[PDB]
Amino acid sequence: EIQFLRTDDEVVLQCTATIHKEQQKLCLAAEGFGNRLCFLESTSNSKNVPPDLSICTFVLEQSLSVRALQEMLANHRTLLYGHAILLRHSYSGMYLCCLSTSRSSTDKLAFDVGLQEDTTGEACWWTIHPASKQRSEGEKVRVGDDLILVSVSSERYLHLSYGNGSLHVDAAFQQTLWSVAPISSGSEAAQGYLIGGDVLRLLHGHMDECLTVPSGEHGEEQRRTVHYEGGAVSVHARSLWRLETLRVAWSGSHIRWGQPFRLRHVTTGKYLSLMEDKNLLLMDKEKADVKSTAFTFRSSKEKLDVGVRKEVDGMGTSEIKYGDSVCYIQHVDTGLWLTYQSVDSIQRKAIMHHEGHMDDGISLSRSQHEESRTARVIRSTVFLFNRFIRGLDA
Amino acid sequence: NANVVVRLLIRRPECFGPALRGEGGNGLLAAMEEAIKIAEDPSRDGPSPEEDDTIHMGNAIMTFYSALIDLLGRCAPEMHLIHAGKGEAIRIRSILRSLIPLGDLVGVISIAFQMPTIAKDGNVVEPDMSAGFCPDHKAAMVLFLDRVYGIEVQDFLLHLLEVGFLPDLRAAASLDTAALSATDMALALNRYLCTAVLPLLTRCAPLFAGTEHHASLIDSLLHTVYRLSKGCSLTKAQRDSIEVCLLSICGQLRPSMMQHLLRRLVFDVPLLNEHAKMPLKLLTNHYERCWKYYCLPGGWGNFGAASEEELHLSRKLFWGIFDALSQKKYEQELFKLALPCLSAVAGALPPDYMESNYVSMMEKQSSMDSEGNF
Repeated sequence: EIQFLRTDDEVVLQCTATIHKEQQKLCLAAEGFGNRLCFLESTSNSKNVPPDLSICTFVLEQSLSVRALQEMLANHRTLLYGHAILLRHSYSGMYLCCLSTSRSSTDKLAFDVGLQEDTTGEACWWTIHPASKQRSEGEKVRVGDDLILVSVSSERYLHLSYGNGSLHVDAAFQQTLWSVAPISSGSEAAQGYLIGGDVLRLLHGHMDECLTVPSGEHGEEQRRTVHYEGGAVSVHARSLWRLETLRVAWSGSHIRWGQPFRLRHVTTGKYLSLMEDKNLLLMDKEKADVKSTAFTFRSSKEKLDVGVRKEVDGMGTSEIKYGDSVCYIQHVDTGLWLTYQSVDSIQRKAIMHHEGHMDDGISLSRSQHEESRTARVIRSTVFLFNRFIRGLDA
Repeated sequence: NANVVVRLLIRRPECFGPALRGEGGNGLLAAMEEAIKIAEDPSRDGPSPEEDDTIHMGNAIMTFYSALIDLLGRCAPEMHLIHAGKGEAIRIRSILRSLIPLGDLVGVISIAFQMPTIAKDGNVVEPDMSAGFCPDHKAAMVLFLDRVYGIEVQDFLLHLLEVGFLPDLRAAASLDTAALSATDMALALNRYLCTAVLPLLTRCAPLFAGTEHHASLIDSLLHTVYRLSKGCSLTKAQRDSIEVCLLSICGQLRPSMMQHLLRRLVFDVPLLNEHAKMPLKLLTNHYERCWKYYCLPGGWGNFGAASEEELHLSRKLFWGIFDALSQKKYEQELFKLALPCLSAVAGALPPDYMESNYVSMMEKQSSMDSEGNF
C-alpha cells in the first residue's frame, strides 16, 4: 500500500544538491526569531553531525484547489497534485512564503523565501506540481514522490541556488526537485506515549530529582557537567532534554525499546555523550559523533539485547508510556548503564557503569510546548547576545 | 494571448537576451550602450574576413532589445482592467515592472542620437541609420513606459521631459533647417515624436497644473514645440498631433507661464500665413480661459494679476491682428478663425488700460527672428 499525504501531517521539504559530484541531502529550514530568511541544513552526514530537524519540520494545514483559493482570495483533507497548499512551520508557527524582497545577487529577477506571521495573502500559498512524468494533475499524492512547488504570488518555484557559494533557497522561475518525507502524523499519535522529537525531563529514582546541568555561572566548562538535581530545577529550563532519533524520515514516530536515539539539552544545544573516563559530557553539535552520542531506552535491566529489528515506516506501537513506564538508559556502543554516583541542591553526579545500581529506574515527564519553545528562544537569544558582546569587546 | 506569452517567456527566461537573462546581466541600458559602441566599432559590427553586404550586429542587438521591450509593453494589461482591480492584471503588471527597471528605460531615453551635419562642400553627410541608433528604438521604450509603469506624478513627468524628451525636441528643431529637413533623421525623429512623445504629453496634460517652480523647463518645451510646428517638412497628421499637444498643454498651463510664448505669437501671427491658424486658435483659447486674469484688477487670487508688460503685448497683438485682417483679402477659414481671437483679446484687455509711453525699449531680434529663429 502507498500512503497518501495527509493534511495536518508533519513533513520536511527535502532536496538533494550535488557538490564535488557528490550528493548532499538537505531539508529546508528557518529560525522563528531574528531570521525569517530560510536556509538549508544538511542531513546526509547524520553520523558525524546531528541534523536539526526541529526547524525543517513543516505542517500541511490545508490543501485547497487552485480556483477554490482564487475565489477565497476574492472574498482532514486528501492532498492532490495541482492544489494550493499552506505550510505552517512547526517551531515558529509561521507560514512559508515568498518574501518578495530579494538580496537579488546574480539573479535580480528572483525573490527570496521566508516565513511570515499572517495567513492571509497569496504569498503563503504554494501550488503543487508533479515532477515525475507518471503523475498527473488531480492524481493521488504519493508518500515519497519527488515534487516541485510553485509560489502562488509570483509563479516562482521553490528553487535552490547553485550559483551562490553557499546553497541558497529562493523563489525563482527555474524549477527544483523536492522530496517529501513524513516526519510524523498527528492523528495517529497516541496521547501520553513517547514520540520522536519530544522534549522531556529525565526524572531519576526518587521520583523528583531530574537530570540536569549546573545553573549558569557564565562558564560553559562548568555547564558541560551532567548530574541530578531536585527542586525548582525541574520547573526550570535546565532540566529539559530533547529526544532526537537517528532516522531522518518518520523521526516523529513512536519510540521503541532499544531504539538508538540522541539526547540534546535544549538550553545549551549540546548532546549527551560518553567520554573515555566513563563520565558523561555534553559536546558541540559538530564534534558530537554517533558513537559518542547515542542512547537507548530499555524496560528490563537484563544484559541480553532485544535483537536486530528493521525500521518500520509508520507511527508504530505505543510502546513507551510517560510516567508509568520505567526506562533504563544504556549506551549503544559500550553497553554501560547510566547510574547515579551515590556520593557527594543534591548535586549528585551521573556516571556510566556497566553493572549499574538497582536505583537506576528513570521516569519520563512530558514538557509543554510553551516550555520547549521558550527554552529554544532562550538558547537563540543567548547565542545572539553573546555574539553581540564579543563584537563590542573586539 | 498576452498572459500566455508572458508566462512562457518568464518560465523559460533566456529569450530575454544576455542582459536581461539574470546571470550578472549588465542591464538594459548598459546593453544599449555596449551595442552602440559595437555599432561604432567596425571590426565587431561586420564580418571582416548594406544589410546584404553586412548585417550590422550593433543595430541587430538594439533592434532585438527594442522588439522585446515593445512586445512586453503590448503584453502589459490595459488600464481599465487595473482600474477594475483584476488580480491577474495587477500581477502581470507587477511582473513586468520587476522584469524591466524604470531607470534603465529612463537612461535609454536619455541616450542621444548622432547628428547629421553640414560638410565643407555644403552637402549633408547622413549617418547610415541601419547601422546606428534610431528613434524607433526609443519609441518602443516610450510605449513600454506608458503602458507598464505609467506617468501619474508631475515630478516624474518633469524629470522624464528634462532628461529625455526636451533634447530630442531640440534636435528636431535643429534639423528643421531647410538643408537638413529632407534627411532621414528629420523624418524619422518627427515620426517618433509625433507618434509617441507628443501624444503622451497630450494624455498627461493635466499633470502640468502645479509647475510654478519648474517654469524654465515648460517655457523651453513650449518654444521647442512651436518651432517644430513652424517646421515645414511635417505631414498633416504630424501637424495635427503637434497642434493638439500644444493646445492641451497651454490649456492647463498657468497664465504667467506663457509670456515668452505670447511674445513669439504676437510677432508671428500678424503675418497671417497658413501657419498662423494654430497660433490664432491657441491665443483664442488662452484669452478666453484667462479673461478673468487680465481685465479684472484683482485677477485670479492664486494666479495673481498681469504685470502690464503682457498687457502691452496683448494690445499690440490686438492692433496688429486687426490691421492685418483689415488689409487681408477675405477667405472664410481665416476670417472665421480670426474673429473669435479679436473678440477674446478685446474682452481680455481692460478698456480703461493706459498704454504706457515707457514700455521696455529695444525689443530684441536676437531670441526672436525669422532667419534661423536665433
